Amino acid sequence: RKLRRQMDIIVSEVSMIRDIREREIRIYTDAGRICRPLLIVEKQKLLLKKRHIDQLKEREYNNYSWQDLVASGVVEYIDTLEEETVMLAMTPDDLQEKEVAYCSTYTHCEIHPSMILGVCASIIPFPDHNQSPRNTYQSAMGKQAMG
Amino acid sequence: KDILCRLEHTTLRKVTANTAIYYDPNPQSTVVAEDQEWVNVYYEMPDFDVARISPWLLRVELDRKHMTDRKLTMEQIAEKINAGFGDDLNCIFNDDNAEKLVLRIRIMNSDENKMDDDVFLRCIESNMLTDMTLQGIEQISKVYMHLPQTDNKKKIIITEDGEFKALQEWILETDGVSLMRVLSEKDVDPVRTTSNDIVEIFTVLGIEAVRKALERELYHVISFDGSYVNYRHLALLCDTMTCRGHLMAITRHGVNRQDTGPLMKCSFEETVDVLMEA
Amino acid sequence: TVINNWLLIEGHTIGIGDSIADSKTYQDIQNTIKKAKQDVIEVIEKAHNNELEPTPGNTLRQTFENQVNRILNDARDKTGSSAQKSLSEYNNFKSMVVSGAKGSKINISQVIAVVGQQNVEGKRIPFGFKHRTLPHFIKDDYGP
Amino acid sequence: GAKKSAIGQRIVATLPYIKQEVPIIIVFRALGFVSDRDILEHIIYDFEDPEMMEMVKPSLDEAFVIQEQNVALNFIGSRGAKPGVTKEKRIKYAKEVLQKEMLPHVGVSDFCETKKAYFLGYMVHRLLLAALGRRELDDRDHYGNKR
Amino acid sequence: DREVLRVIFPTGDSKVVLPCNLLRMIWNAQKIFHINPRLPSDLHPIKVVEGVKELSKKLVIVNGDDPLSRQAQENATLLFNIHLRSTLCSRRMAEEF
Amino acid sequence: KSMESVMVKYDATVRNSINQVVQLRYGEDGLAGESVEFQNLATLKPSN
Amino acid sequence: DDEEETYRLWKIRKTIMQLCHDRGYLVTQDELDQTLEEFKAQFGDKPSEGRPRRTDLTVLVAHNDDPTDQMFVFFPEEPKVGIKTIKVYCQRMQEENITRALIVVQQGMTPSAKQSLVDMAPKYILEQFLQQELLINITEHELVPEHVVMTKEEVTELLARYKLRENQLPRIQAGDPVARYFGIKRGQVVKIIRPSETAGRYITYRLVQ
Amino acid sequence: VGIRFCQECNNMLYPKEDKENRILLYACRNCDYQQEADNSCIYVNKITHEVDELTQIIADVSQDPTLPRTEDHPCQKCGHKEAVFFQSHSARAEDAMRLYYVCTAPHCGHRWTE
Ligand SMILES: [Zn+2]
Ligand SMILES: [Zn+2]
Repeated sequence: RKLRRQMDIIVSEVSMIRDIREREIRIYTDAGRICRPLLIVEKQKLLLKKRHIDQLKEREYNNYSWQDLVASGVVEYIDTLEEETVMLAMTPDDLQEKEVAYCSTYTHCEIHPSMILGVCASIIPFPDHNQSPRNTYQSAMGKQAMG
Repeated sequence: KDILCRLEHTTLRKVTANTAIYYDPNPQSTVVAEDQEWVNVYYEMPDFDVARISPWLLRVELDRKHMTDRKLTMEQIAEKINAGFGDDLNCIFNDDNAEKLVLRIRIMNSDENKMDDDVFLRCIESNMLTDMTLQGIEQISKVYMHLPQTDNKKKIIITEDGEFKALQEWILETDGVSLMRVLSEKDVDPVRTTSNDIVEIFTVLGIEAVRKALERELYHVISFDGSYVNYRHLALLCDTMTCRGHLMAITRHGVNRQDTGPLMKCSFEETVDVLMEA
Repeated sequence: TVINNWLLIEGHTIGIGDSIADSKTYQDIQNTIKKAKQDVIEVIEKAHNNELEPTPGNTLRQTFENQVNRILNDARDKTGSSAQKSLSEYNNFKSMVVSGAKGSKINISQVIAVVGQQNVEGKRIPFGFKHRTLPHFIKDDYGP
Repeated sequence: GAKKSAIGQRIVATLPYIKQEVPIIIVFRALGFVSDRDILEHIIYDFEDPEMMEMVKPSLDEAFVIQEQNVALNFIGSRGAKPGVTKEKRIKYAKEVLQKEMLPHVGVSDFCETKKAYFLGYMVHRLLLAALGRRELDDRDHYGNKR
Repeated sequence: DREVLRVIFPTGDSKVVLPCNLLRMIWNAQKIFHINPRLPSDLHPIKVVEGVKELSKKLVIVNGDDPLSRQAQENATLLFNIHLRSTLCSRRMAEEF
Repeated sequence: KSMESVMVKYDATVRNSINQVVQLRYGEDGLAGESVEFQNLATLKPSN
Repeated sequence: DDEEETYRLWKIRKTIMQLCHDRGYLVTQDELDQTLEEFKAQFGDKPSEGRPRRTDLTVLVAHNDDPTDQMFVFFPEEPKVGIKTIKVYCQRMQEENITRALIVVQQGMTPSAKQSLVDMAPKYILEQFLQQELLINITEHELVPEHVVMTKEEVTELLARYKLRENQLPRIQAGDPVARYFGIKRGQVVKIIRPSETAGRYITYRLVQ
Repeated sequence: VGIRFCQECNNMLYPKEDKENRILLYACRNCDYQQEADNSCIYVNKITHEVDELTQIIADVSQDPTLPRTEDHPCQKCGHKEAVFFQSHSARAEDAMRLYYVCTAPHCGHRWTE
């Protein structure tokens, strides 16, 4: 994990999966693996700090970009196989904050839960207040609209 | 529940906990320590096995809860094995007082006095676990028992005053179809008992019973969601499916069984081939 | 024709105001859902401590799922009825349901009180992940 | 059957470019592992587990007759899609099939038989766990199994 | 007729689908002729008994004087005639209708 | 396909194209489905 | 089990008496209503290896219309009826000059014997009934409606009234469980009477074919 | 239950009986080799198979971050308050709701069920 987060020998898209029960470590480097970026959480804290946000705010005239977040080890890509071994927090402000100890071993956090949606479902306003089939119908209608 | 046991198919596998093919050369001295205590009780006056006995032994443990749940005791299991295998096997079983129920099996003495003395036990052990039947009716995997809370499954009788009273009776539904066997079973209503398999009804009761059963099956599916269809539509379909006296499938398998003109057969399918024959 | 022209005077609409409920009604719904979750937690504790006795015709897993589902099914009904009673005579959700024109009691309750249990093939959401429905839960989490 | 249900359930292998499957132990014999202990060492990694040992008993009996690597290779070659004219050519064809067609991702070099035996034993080991109920069956819908 | 209905409907479900709605027809008759339920009725009970008997003959589903036709005619309109006789009985015509 | 030709003939029987008798009277009562409607038998439920 | 075997044999006798009575043969009312205790008490011993022999259980009945006409019901003790056992029964019919005979079967009937019955079918009518079938009277099942075998005089009137051909009636297979119950051959017509929820009663006619 | 392998060709040893002495012998096939059997049981299968899950449980699971952890069940071996609990969730059980606990203290893989 350390090498991948430092991007030393292991590229970002390499997924390492440990099946603790089965005593197997599976490393996958081939193509075709679907992955998404997730914020790394250590000791119930985000590795993403205000300094990272400040640098991103001056994205231009600063040369700071998304790749520096990956290089800094603050965010990493997780594929579906690795996601089975990941303890994921939906939000930092609520899940890993001190409270009734539902879970104290979060390993990752969502950047935003709304990124689960695709292009056409991402224009629906308040899609969480609609019946799910109606969100599916709009994704179809949005591709037939005029503009 | 007693009637349920006589219907649900129970085999030795269901009631048996574990089985071990112990060598046990000398019956007097048993390899298993605890087994020795009660074995000697059956060996003071051995009968039909004094001449010879197979060196190999087969010890099977019977689950207590399953035996009581099925109302099965140590006796009929030994009788059933002996009855099924005749004199081929000699069965010795312990007493119910012991926390563990045991049943020692050995091959006949006459054969001892051709396939294999050791492998044959495995063939018997596997054969007895599944093929052998303790009590029940084959093809009926599971039987459920419940009291109906709906009038249709309830029993309705006319009282002395002439009113309709719906009694709460126990009704058993099975996961398999053996209508002839179940119907003949004692203490089983030979009138109301029925099946959802049209073929089973056809071969047991007849075409007219199928006509009525098909009505009820067709009505049940239609009325499941609360919808209603006029009876005359239900009757007409069930009449056309049984008009010719045998189960008339609406598929091309049963449609083709119908007798019609050459052009009608073309409309169904296989148009070109039919016309050549005509 | 006659009532389509009287409706020009009476008018009929539906809006956000019809989807709201009283703060007292919201409190009642919250209490029911809070208690229903606690009831499911107790059923989980009984199963975890091997204090749950399977019912006839069902295995332990089926018994637990039946007990959990009825608790959550009852909670949805209890909150659904509570939300319906809060509706006024003027509520337009109720007017369309009462006349039978469109919608039902379940639609009103879902809009106002609780959407309820989601089922796939007649059962609760399966553990598609390894003993998890989503990576955001702990393994073997049978809570609502 | 009388003896069918006595041995139990036996494991076969459907290798590419073979019309009909072959007993699993035969494939191990062809790969160069003759003795039962050597074959089982690649399948059962913990000999203290009686449950696993019993599952392979019927497979061993099925391939009891074949006791030499060349005999096993001829059996594999005999069932090849293009049976050899003579016994010697059958062995060469079977060797080529296992060399390249069988588990190619493990290797294609002439000295990769040991690696292919371990993975093939792992495939058998995984099958036994599924048969024994120790590991859950793989989900086709699980999207980390997809590419 | 009551005993026959019991055989036809052992479950005791009285709802049935029949051609003519007699309860509404009686209700229509009450309104058309301004029947006063409070006052005594001038309808002779025998006219009710005789009237239904004549009516039953007119409601023909299978026509024919032979025994085969008569039995089929009796069967075809059996359920309706039981309903007709019980609805248009003399007692009800004089008590409630 | 099977029921296309089933028809109420002029003798009031229900027959198919082959002219075989499917029902002696349509719906066993010789009535059409439009006019009938639900009613209650008054003498069935009550006591003696 | 020996104890339940007498109960089993009693059921077949009860069904046969009901079967014979339905066919029109003379069966006494008390004979039809024969309780299990009466069947056991009338004989009174252990059934198996005891007093009941399937040859002993054989019964003779006579048609009500024609007293001379009679039917034989033969129960074979062997699990499977053989050719010789069938040959024994046919000779028995010759001695009593009984055209119709009913044969019960315990577990199965020899495939060779099946063709033998057809060969002798014209001179003598023989029917084979499995013991399992007769354990229950299907005619008493709710699904099964009342079946009445129509006489040729009735059938002729039926066709004349409806101006029908025999081919235009609904059909019932001669192997139908109810058809075998009444022993009706091809060309016979069955009058089925069943309740109707639209009409109350409905009579159906099925040609045996 | 014990599986024995030949000492000459490392092949399976199968049970065999010598009528001369009437003693179980594990005789190698295609090896004319025999051994003195001692267990006296050649075959045993448990239909109920009440196999303890604790034996199957691996102590390494305590490192899984996706498992729940409870402080209310201290480890008996060492007294560590924290423990990781889970269900077997393995087929052939038919009822998998009881919790198995594994001590989270490193080097102490104690496993227990309540
Ligand atoms: Zn050896
Ligand atoms: Zn510890």
